Amino acid sequence: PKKVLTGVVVSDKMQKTVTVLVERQFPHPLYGKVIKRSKKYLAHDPEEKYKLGDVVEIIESRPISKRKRFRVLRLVESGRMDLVEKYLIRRQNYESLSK
Amino acid sequence: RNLSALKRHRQSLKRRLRNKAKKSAIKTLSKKAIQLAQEGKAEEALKIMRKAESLIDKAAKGSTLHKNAAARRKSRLMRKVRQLLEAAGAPLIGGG
Amino acid sequence: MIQPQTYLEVADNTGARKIMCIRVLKGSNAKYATVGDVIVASVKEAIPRGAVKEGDVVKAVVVRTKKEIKRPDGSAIRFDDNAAVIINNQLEPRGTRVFGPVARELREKGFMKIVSLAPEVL
Amino acid sequence: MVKIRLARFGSKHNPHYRIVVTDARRKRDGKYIEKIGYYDPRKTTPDWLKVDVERARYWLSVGAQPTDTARRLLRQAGVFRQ
RNA sequence: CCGAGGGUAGGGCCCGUGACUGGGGCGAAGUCGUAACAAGGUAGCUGUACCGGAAGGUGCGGCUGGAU
RNA sequence: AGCGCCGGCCAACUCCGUGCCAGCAGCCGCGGUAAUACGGAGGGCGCGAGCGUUACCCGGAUUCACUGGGCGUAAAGGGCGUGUAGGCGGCCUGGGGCGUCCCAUGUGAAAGACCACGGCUCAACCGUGGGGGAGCGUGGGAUACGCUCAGGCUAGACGG
RNA sequence: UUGGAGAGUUUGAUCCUGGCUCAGGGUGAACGCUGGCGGCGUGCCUAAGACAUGCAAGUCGUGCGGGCCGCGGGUCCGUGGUCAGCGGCGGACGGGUGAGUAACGCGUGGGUGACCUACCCGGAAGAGGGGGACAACCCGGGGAAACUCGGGCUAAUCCCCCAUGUGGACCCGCCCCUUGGGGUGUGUCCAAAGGGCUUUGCCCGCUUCCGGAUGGGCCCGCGUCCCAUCAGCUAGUUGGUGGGGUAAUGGCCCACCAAGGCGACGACGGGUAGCCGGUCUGAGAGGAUGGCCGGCCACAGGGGCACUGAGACACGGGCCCCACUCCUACGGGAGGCAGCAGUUAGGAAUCUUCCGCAAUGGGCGCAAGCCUGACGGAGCGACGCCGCUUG
RNA sequence: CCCUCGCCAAGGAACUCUGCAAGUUGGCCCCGUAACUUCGGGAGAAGGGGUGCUCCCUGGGGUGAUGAGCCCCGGGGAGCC
Ligand SMILES: [Mg+2]
Ligand SMILES: [Mg+2]
Ligand SMILES: [Mg+2]
Ligand SMILES: [Mg+2]
Ligand SMILES: [Mg+2]
Ligand SMILES: [Mg+2]
Ligand SMILES: [Mg+2]
Ligand SMILES: [Mg+2]
Ligand SMILES: [Mg+2]
Ligand SMILES: [Mg+2]
Ligand SMILES: [Mg+2]
Ligand SMILES: [Mg+2]
Ligand SMILES: [Mg+2]
Ligand SMILES: [Mg+2]
Ligand SMILES: [Mg+2]
Ligand SMILES: [Mg+2]
Ligand SMILES: [Mg+2]
Ligand SMILES: [Mg+2]
Ligand SMILES: [Mg+2]
Ligand SMILES: [Mg+2]
Ligand SMILES: [Mg+2]
Ligand SMILES: [Mg+2]
Ligand SMILES: [Mg+2]
Ligand SMILES: [Mg+2]
Ligand SMILES: [Mg+2]
Ligand SMILES: [Mg+2]
Ligand SMILES: [Mg+2]
Ligand SMILES: [Mg+2]
Ligand SMILES: [Mg+2]
Ligand SMILES: [Mg+2]
Ligand SMILES: [Mg+2]
Ligand SMILES: [Mg+2]
Ligand SMILES: [Mg+2]
Ligand SMILES: [Mg+2]
Ligand SMILES: [Mg+2]
Ligand SMILES: [Mg+2]
Ligand SMILES: [Mg+2]
Ligand SMILES: [Mg+2]
Ligand SMILES: [Mg+2]
Ligand SMILES: [Mg+2]
Ligand SMILES: [Mg+2]
Ligand SMILES: [Mg+2]
Ligand SMILES: [Mg+2]
Ligand SMILES: [Mg+2]
Ligand SMILES: [Mg+2]
Ligand SMILES: [Mg+2]
Ligand SMILES: [Mg+2]
Ligand SMILES: [Mg+2]
Ligand SMILES: [Mg+2]
Ligand SMILES: [Mg+2]
Ligand SMILES: [Mg+2]
Ligand SMILES: [Mg+2]
Ligand SMILES: [Mg+2]
Ligand SMILES: [Mg+2]
Ligand SMILES: [Mg+2]
Ligand SMILES: [Mg+2]
Ligand SMILES: [Mg+2]
Ligand SMILES: [Mg+2]
Ligand SMILES: [Mg+2]
Ligand SMILES: [Mg+2]
Ligand SMILES: [Mg+2]
Ligand SMILES: [Mg+2]
Ligand SMILES: [Mg+2]
Ligand SMILES: [Mg+2]
Ligand SMILES: [Mg+2]
Ligand SMILES: [Mg+2]
Ligand SMILES: [Mg+2]
Ligand SMILES: [Mg+2]
Ligand SMILES: [Mg+2]
Ligand SMILES: [Mg+2]
Ligand SMILES: [Mg+2]
Ligand SMILES: [Mg+2]
Ligand SMILES: [Mg+2]
Ligand SMILES: [Mg+2]
Ligand SMILES: [Mg+2]
Ligand SMILES: [Mg+2]
Ligand SMILES: [Mg+2]
Ligand SMILES: [Mg+2]
Ligand SMILES: [Mg+2]
Ligand SMILES: [Mg+2]
Ligand SMILES: [Mg+2]
Ligand SMILES: [Mg+2]
Ligand SMILES: [Mg+2]
Ligand SMILES: [Mg+2]
Ligand SMILES: [Mg+2]
Ligand SMILES: [Mg+2]
Ligand SMILES: [Mg+2]
Ligand SMILES: [Mg+2]
Ligand SMILES: [Mg+2]
Ligand SMILES: [Mg+2]
Ligand SMILES: [Mg+2]
Ligand SMILES: [Mg+2]
Ligand SMILES: [Mg+2]
Ligand SMILES: [Mg+2]
Ligand SMILES: [Mg+2]
Ligand SMILES: [Mg+2]
Ligand SMILES: [Mg+2]
Ligand SMILES: [Mg+2]
Ligand SMILES: [Mg+2]
Ligand SMILES: [Mg+2]
Ligand SMILES: [Mg+2]
Ligand SMILES: [Mg+2]
Ligand SMILES: [Mg+2]
Ligand SMILES: [Mg+2]
Ligand SMILES: [Mg+2]
Ligand SMILES: [Mg+2]
Ligand SMILES: [Mg+2]
Ligand SMILES: [Mg+2]
Ligand SMILES: [Mg+2]
Ligand SMILES: [Mg+2]
Ligand SMILES: [Mg+2]
Ligand SMILES: [Mg+2]
Ligand SMILES: [Mg+2]
Ligand SMILES: [Mg+2]
Ligand SMILES: [Mg+2]
Ligand SMILES: [Mg+2]
Ligand SMILES: [Mg+2]
Ligand SMILES: [Mg+2]
Ligand SMILES: [Mg+2]
Ligand SMILES: [Mg+2]
Repeated sequence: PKKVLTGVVVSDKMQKTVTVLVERQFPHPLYGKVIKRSKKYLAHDPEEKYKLGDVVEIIESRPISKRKRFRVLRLVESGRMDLVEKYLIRRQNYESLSK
Repeated sequence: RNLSALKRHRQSLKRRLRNKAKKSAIKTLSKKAIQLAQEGKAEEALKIMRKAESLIDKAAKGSTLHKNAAARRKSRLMRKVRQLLEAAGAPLIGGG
Repeated sequence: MIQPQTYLEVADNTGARKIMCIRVLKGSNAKYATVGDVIVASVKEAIPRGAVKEGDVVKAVVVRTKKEIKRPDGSAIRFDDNAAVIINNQLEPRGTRVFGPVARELREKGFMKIVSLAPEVL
Repeated sequence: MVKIRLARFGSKHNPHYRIVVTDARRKRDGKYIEKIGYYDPRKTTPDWLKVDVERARYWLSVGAQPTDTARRLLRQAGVFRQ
């Protein structure tokens, strides 16, 4: 099937495109423990209906642009700005990891 | 120091001529009709546009155009002419 | 009309790019070298790992010059640069290719090997 | 065309073919589409020939082309019997 | 138009090498002393600072991983 | 029929020669006039159209430790707080079923490896059959625990 | 539950910590001493340095017209061989190598309503009528060769033109679907080549369409080494609109617009490496590895480029630039073994300039058959394993 | 012959105590710019591109009035010698 993923929109600042962050868990292949890893997908939104904070599903799709190979499947939840915080604060810490 | 690969290069040069010549014409005509369709001039646009389409499919008989190119050139040819005549109408022949 | 201080292009593949004339080998006090004349030169610029390197004092035969050379048949020929081919003491090129045309004058002066290796002779 | 033929296994002075369906453009002993039987030319065992007959008929229907010396080992197992 | 590359000019990283120079390892058949190990003959060690041929010394503060 | 070895590790011991020399050496170490440790010899041990050396890989190495180590004095607690991300988190009830677990099914090529048999006089080599797998897709299920959402609590925490 | 041994060495002695060392298995090996036979393997790991000579891709006269020779016998016809040429089909496979690449390259599972597929098979229908070019050959000029210039003529399964329309293509509307999927209506557009025999019948070809099969392109999830003494990176950059391009999606390319995209879950940078099935070891977990065999990729003296084509941006095809070498008659030309052997350099070190198309396989052909350094075998080497001898 | 001045083949500092003298460079706009640093600078570093005229489209300002005219600061396209 077309791969389907669920995540938070962290950017709406492109026209007709959202950045959807998809998260996942898996055991460490040696140390066993369950670990999280995340990844941003540029998802096609022809309708500019998806907002910052939406939790959405995206479905692998024929390529729309370089880097966009997913369209937005549907709304799941709205107003998860707490997730968007988690991401945004993390990027803001990066200014403090340099020299 | 020899080969019939020579033969095969000898031939490619000749097929190259026939091809290029065919493709040249298609663009000359398509653009001609598109030009007409802009200032349309509807009967004439349509008239030349037919001459194009014929030549395109003629090219798709051989190695010149793969069928889908012919399809594609035709599709874009037609779309342009029609939508151009929308800025004044109306279709004097066919078509369609 | 090459004289001490004149920079010449080197038209071979010895690795030398540019040489500065330091002497014209034509008797005790010749003022100028032309086509077919041998100079002694300093290597002022060379590419890495060639037969010859910057600082080397080499010999070279001038093979084309920016001052036109005149001919007994009333004509003259003129090149866009002054160029020389590096040689050894038996007037043989130390390189194995020569780039650009050379002057036919080279032949009558026994730079036979250079004359043949040359893409053109004018 | 896709072909039905003889991939040599076994070893030196010791042939052992796998009658097999593969693309003609493959190398002899290369990845084949499907195995459908074997053939010991030196005949050194009771069944020096085995052929799934039900299968070979499929590929033929669908356009496979057997080699000469495979056509035979298909005759011998009567894949051709009308 | 783009374009292999060529040419001009200025940058970045890396390797090799260099008069001379800084210590380091080692060797051991030397010179000078004897700083540490005993209260090691001024308890030692310490961060820092100044100083001395050299181990080192002294000052300030700290530690006991100090004998009596 | 050769090659290595015979101080210990490590299986195999005596004579001569030498005298901190000549030399051996993987580690520990042998040699300074009675050396099973050097060189030869007799003898012995080990393998055998081979034996031995050098190089490199894994092993022994739980000596990077997931299985399976550690940090007062052996190497090892940050000079001390505050705190971002992260990692982790009390009792009770439900909803969801992401982790997790089970069943089905597709995939998991061939060769190789593993078990059976068989062909080259054996074997090596080679052939025929068998056994599976992790891991990913699909469908169905479970809901203890971890997760998530929702509603309660007071033993943690904070406040009066 | 088929599976797990340890020893020497820090002290006068002890216990502990801790490093060094050894016994084991392995190899594309190499070196020494020694060396009889056979089988299966197996053999340039270094300079992806440079290469003398042969050979590694051609085939069909059942597409065509010609010369040259001969056989047949009354200038010509026939028939045969040969040699080009025009015309197919192959040459994109098969063989080499591992340079580059840390990437959707590979592995694994998926997506294509975004796609192609020669020859092969199944099924639907069809081959009417005209005209033309260029070689070969004749004739002129130019070279030492490579070689070519121009004038003229002639055939065809070569090229073109109209006709025909099962069908197919394209725009617009409509219905089902749901990314560009399937059907329909109007308009427009597109087919063809014949050869041969036993000759009112076959065979091989030719044409357009549908579906199969097979091989591919593109796309996505997850996996894939060392250095953070590399911490910030990005202007076709990230998205958009329109268009160009392709078989097809896509900043793949362009024009315009917006200000975005990425990064401690390690971007960017440097280094190293083709990846897998596997292999080796290890009780296992792990570690190490990718030679031979199979799968994929990449490359073809170093670069760029497209032509031809179903398919190539083509190892033994083309164009251009570079480096190098050679030939010459000194005017001018040629080449690309990382195909098989072979030479040289380098190195501790790695093979016969063998034989054959008999077998398997591939190409062309109705077929006989021709070619095949793929392959089948033979040669050298104790390189490995296995067997056997010196009783 | 001297002064002040213009040009010069090939060369290009070989002149001389010394490039002395004379060349070169040269405004503006844009790109771009190193060591080192007292973080200001070094900097106009260096180096490079542009520069005329014609036509067409177009942005902002001043004065008007909000418009015309006038004046100011531009942008994009196609051309000509
Ligand atoms: Mg787009
Ligand atoms: Mg041919
Ligand atoms: Mg034109
Ligand atoms: Mg076509
Ligand atoms: Mg084409
Ligand atoms: Mg120098
Ligand atoms: Mg450029
Ligand atoms: Mg450049
Ligand atoms: Mg160039
Ligand atoms: Mg020194
Ligand atoms: Mg020194
Ligand atoms: Mg003291
Ligand atoms: Mg003392
Ligand atoms: Mg004291
Ligand atoms: Mg002190
Ligand atoms: Mg003193
Ligand atoms: Mg003092
Ligand atoms: Mg204190
Ligand atoms: Mg031994
Ligand atoms: Mg032993
Ligand atoms: Mg013993
Ligand atoms: Mg002695
Ligand atoms: Mg003795
Ligand atoms: Mg010993
Ligand atoms: Mg002894
Ligand atoms: Mg052990
Ligand atoms: Mg371990
Ligand atoms: Mg080890
Ligand atoms: Mg542990
Ligand atoms: Mg420990
Ligand atoms: Mg300590
Ligand atoms: Mg503390
Ligand atoms: Mg601190
Ligand atoms: Mg927190
Ligand atoms: Mg949590
Ligand atoms: Mg809990
Ligand atoms: Mg719950
Ligand atoms: Mg679940
Ligand atoms: Mg399974
Ligand atoms: Mg298998
Ligand atoms: Mg048996
Ligand atoms: Mg088997
Ligand atoms: Mg198993
Ligand atoms: Mg529950
Ligand atoms: Mg709650
Ligand atoms: Mg409480
Ligand atoms: Mg000791
Ligand atoms: Mg001690
Ligand atoms: Mg002792
Ligand atoms: Mg120990
Ligand atoms: Mg040997
Ligand atoms: Mg020997
Ligand atoms: Mg190699
Ligand atoms: Mg070299
Ligand atoms: Mg060489
Ligand atoms: Mg041959
Ligand atoms: Mg035919
Ligand atoms: Mg013949
Ligand atoms: Mg022929
Ligand atoms: Mg290949
Ligand atoms: Mg091979
Ligand atoms: Mg490689
Ligand atoms: Mg990299
Ligand atoms: Mg990936
Ligand atoms: Mg993938
Ligand atoms: Mg073809
Ligand atoms: Mg005719
Ligand atoms: Mg027609
Ligand atoms: Mg742009
Ligand atoms: Mg588009
Ligand atoms: Mg293509
Ligand atoms: Mg791009
Ligand atoms: Mg990440
Ligand atoms: Mg890191
Ligand atoms: Mg590199
Ligand atoms: Mg490499
Ligand atoms: Mg172990
Ligand atoms: Mg590897
Ligand atoms: Mg290897
Ligand atoms: Mg391989
Ligand atoms: Mg390349
Ligand atoms: Mg190339
Ligand atoms: Mg090469
Ligand atoms: Mg090339
Ligand atoms: Mg080719
Ligand atoms: Mg090529
Ligand atoms: Mg390629
Ligand atoms: Mg190939
Ligand atoms: Mg080749
Ligand atoms: Mg000549
Ligand atoms: Mg030429
Ligand atoms: Mg050759
Ligand atoms: Mg040598
Ligand atoms: Mg060889
Ligand atoms: Mg061989
Ligand atoms: Mg054959
Ligand atoms: Mg055959
Ligand atoms: Mg055939
Ligand atoms: Mg042969
Ligand atoms: Mg002058
Ligand atoms: Mg001048
Ligand atoms: Mg100068
Ligand atoms: Mg100058
Ligand atoms: Mg001077
Ligand atoms: Mg002077
Ligand atoms: Mg001066
Ligand atoms: Mg001055
Ligand atoms: Mg001036
Ligand atoms: Mg001026
Ligand atoms: Mg001035
Ligand atoms: Mg500087
Ligand atoms: Mg300065
Ligand atoms: Mg500064
Ligand atoms: Mg400037
Ligand atoms: Mg300028
Ligand atoms: Mg201009
Ligand atoms: Mg003016
Ligand atoms: Mg003017
Ligand atoms: Mg005023
Ligand atoms: Mg105004």
